[PDB]
Amino acid sequence: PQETLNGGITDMLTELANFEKNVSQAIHKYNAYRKAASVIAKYPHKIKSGAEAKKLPGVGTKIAEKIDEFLATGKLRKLEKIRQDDTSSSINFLTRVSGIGPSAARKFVDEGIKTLEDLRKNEDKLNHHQRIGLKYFGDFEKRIPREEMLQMQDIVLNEVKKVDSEYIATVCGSFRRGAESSGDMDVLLTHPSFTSESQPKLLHQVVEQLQKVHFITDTLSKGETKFMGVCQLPSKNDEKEYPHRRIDIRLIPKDQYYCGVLYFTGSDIFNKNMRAHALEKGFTINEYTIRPLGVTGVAGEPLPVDSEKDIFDYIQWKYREPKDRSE
DNA sequence: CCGACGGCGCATAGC
DNA sequence: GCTCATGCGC
DNA sequence: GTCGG
Ligand code: NA
Ligand code: NA
Ligand code: NA
Ligand code: NA
Repeated sequence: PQETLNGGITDMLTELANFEKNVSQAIHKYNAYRKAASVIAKYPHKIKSGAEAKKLPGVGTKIAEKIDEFLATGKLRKLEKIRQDDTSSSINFLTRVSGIGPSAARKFVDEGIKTLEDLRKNEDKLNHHQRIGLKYFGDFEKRIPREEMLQMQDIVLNEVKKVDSEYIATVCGSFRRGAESSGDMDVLLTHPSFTSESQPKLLHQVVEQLQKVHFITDTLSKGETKFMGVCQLPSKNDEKEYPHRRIDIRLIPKDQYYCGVLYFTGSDIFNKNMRAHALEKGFTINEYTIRPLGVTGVAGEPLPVDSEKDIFDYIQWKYREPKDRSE
C-alpha cells in the first residue's frame, strides 16, 4: 500500500509513538502506537473512519478516536501542542543521538542542553558512546544501499578468513533476505573451538584485524561475545568519502550458531510465525536453541542443530529461503 | 479488573 | 576496591 | 494503548 492511502495516519501514530518512548518513558505505549501504525500501513484501502480502523488488531478505542479527529480536521490537537513544546520536542530530538536515551535526553534538557550544537559545546558531559553518536549523527541516519553492503561483506569475510580460515561468518538482517538497503550491518561469528561446553580472544582478533585494515573506525562497546562499533568503506583517490556505518559483530558458540543465524535473519514476523508453529509441534525455539516440550510442558535438552534446515526439519517445515522470510 | 506486552551484553550507585 | 541496578541498543 | 485471562 502506498503512502497516499494512510500515510497521514501512520505518520501521526509514529510521532505519538516517539513521544511516548522518549518523553513519557512509556515503552509499551510506544510499541502500541507502532503496532497500530504498522497494521494500518498494511491495510490496502484509504481509511474512512476510526471505527473502520478499530477492526484491525492493535487499533483500539483511543486510536480510533484520534483517527476521527485527524480525518475531520487534518491534525491532532495533542500532537500539535507537543510539537511546539520546547522542552518535549528537544527531549524527543536528542534521543536521535545513539547513546542518548530518554533518561540522558531528559537530564540534558533539564540543564539547558537542547541542540546538537549544545552537545558539541558540552563534550565533558557525554560518555564515549554518546560522543561517537554525536560525531556521526547524520551518517547514522542514512541507509546503506545493498551494493555497499556487498562491498562491506567482501571486506568482513576476507579479513575474518585471513585471521583464521576456520571461522564462520554470516551477515544477517534484512540484507540476508535480499533487501535493497540496510540500516546497519549485523555479523554473526563462530568457530569450531567455541561451544557451549568449551578462547577469550576469538572476537577480539577479528575486531583487531578489521581495525588494522582501517575498516572499523570506532568502538561503541566490546566484550568477549559482542562488538558494536563503526566502520567505513575506503574511498577512491578523488571520490567523495562514504558515510560511516553501524556494524555489530557477535560471537556465538558453534552449537547455537544456526539458531542465532535463523533469529537474526528474521524477519520479526517470520520469527513469530516460526516459533508459534514450533510450539504447536511441541518444540520451543529461541535465539539460542530448539528444545522439545514434554507432555506437561517441561522443556528438554537442546536438540543438535548443524544448519538452518535442521531447525525447519525438526518442526516439519519445508526449508524457507531467506528471501521468502518476510513473514 | 488488571497484568503483559523480549531478554540480554556491555558501559556506567552503593557498600 | 567490589557487586550490581540502571540505561541503552538491539 | 491494546489485548485478553
Ligand atoms: Na482493534
Ligand atoms: Na533514538
Ligand atoms: Na539515542
Ligand atoms: Na586455521
